[PDB]
Amino acid sequence: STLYWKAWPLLLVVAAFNPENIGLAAWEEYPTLKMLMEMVMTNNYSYPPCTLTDEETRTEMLNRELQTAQREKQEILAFEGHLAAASTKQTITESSSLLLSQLTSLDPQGPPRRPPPHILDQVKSLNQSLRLGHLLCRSRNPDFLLHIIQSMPWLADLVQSSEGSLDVLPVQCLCEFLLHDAAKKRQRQQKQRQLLGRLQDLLLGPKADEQTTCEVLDYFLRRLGSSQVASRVLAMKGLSLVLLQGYQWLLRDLPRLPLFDSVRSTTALALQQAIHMETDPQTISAYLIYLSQHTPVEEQAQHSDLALDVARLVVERSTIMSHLFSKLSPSAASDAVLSALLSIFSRYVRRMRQQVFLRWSSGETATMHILVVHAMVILLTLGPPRADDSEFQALLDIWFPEEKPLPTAFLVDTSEEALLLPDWLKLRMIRSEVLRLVDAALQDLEPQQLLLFVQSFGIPVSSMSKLLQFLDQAVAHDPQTLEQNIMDKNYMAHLVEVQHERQTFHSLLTA
Amino acid sequence: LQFVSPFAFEAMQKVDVVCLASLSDPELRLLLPCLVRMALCAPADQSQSWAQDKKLILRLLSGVEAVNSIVALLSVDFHALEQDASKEQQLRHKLQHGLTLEFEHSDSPRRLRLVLSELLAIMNKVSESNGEFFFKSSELFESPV
Repeated sequence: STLYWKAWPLLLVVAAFNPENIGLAAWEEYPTLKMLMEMVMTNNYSYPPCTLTDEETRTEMLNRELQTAQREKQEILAFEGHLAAASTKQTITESSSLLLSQLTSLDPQGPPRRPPPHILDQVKSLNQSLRLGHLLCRSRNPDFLLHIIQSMPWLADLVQSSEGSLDVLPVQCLCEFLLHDAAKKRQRQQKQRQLLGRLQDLLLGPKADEQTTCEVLDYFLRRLGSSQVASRVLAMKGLSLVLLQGYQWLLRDLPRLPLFDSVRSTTALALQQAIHMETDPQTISAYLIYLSQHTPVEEQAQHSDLALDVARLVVERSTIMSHLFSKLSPSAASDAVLSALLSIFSRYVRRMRQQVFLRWSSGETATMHILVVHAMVILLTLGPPRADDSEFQALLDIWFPEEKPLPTAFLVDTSEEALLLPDWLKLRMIRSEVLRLVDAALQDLEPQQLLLFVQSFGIPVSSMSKLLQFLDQAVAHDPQTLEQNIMDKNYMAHLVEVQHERQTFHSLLTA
Repeated sequence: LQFVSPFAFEAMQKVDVVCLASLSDPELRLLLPCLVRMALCAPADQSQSWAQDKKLILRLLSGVEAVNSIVALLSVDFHALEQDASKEQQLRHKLQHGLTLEFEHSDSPRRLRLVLSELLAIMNKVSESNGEFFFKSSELFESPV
């Protein structure tokens, strides 16, 4: 074990000084040495590696190392038992094994092994004394830093240990050092200005070609899709530096690109991913405005995926939606975002009419997704924008038509009718101020659902009056089952009185 | 950020229901969980004056869906959560998504478990820090939304 763990740093230094053949061979063949120069270039000496942020791969490789250590322990115990039976005729146990602490399995190309803490200490001392990450940064070929790039703190300290590699001929590395940068400070500012001018030439200038433009903007989009909020902020900061007044770079400067559509397809896909993963309401608003103005409508698959992604934004991020459309501060930006979403979904609905299969009362037949349908109906609850009302009225007549029944639902696989309006959605309908949505909720209600809807809050007084009327109707229809479903008569009685100051059902509760 | 006003705090401390009615929307939004705990939970006092106080608490509790959120949070099973917390504490003595994303997407019991784990980890970190001040960063607690 001691020879193995002390043998790793010598081969590490040799591979670091000769990365073309020995360094590549260590990168490809030996996972332990591969991890080792990864540690010395990251300056973050941790098992599992900081480069691999994937938790399931971390746990899988940790379990692999644990199984390898257990198998090594069993093999060492068996071999020591054989040697003891040959020499001293003694039984070898776990507490009486010297070869367990003196020996290890010789599998350098197999599974990675846990480095000892003192081994990590001397590796980090060697890295600090000899700047091996700086040597790899000077090493243009092979660029294992760019291989790992294909993560911000180890990048930052690696660059700070390698000030002299500020350019690095790959344009992905140029933008990587740009996101790092986003006497010595003045020199760094001047070199950042030169790199910004170079990238402005590479994106908007006469030398702006498709390959480098796609590489630059795809690197920005993938570091936007990176889960770290600091990474998202740095990526949007770099995008604004190269290019909602804080998002006018995306809304206005970005459409002025020479290669705008050819990058805009990938931009639309990656901003759909960033709508899935994003948290900032204003950045989400900018994303929605940009997609409403710039999504390719031509592809059916892309348009359906866009509608499904906006549906996931509406449903799964209802808290962020509430912050966007808080009734305390009705903003023109929120009005424009609501109009944009209504326009997007209205174009989508026109595309079908021109997973669950829904058929219209007019005879139109298409297969949408119930989450998308809930997204349109939640927009219907969000209500009419102050600017445009035609799209709102058209969608309202599409899903909730006047004096004619709703478009009915069926399953795609089994063709069975499905509940298009769940109980929570009907609760949203009742708490909404639209009379058509309120009445559409009011039809087909169970008495228990009526009880739950009365118990829930946030609902207007007129909807309380209608719910009271429907509860009185349920009393007149079946009082016994409703009384059986009633749990705390005094509690719902006080609730009915409180809504009264906010009759037959109250009399039933008192009886 | 908006801090709790002294008028709101003295109204809460003096439990004056007319004062709580006089307070406006955002401070009541801040003071929701205790008030809804008052209005829903089994009252220790059974006096009729407290009954009118409770119905006025309902009167002011009109208009909030975070009430239903707290209803679900109370519906989570606290005994199982407590014993799991105790076992995790004993283990500590002996997620691809971010924490905010897991808090959002995961349901109320997972939300309680994750905030409990973060609080217990910070408490253990302080107890092992022994008065040495550090900084602990959590995106859930640093996300202003």
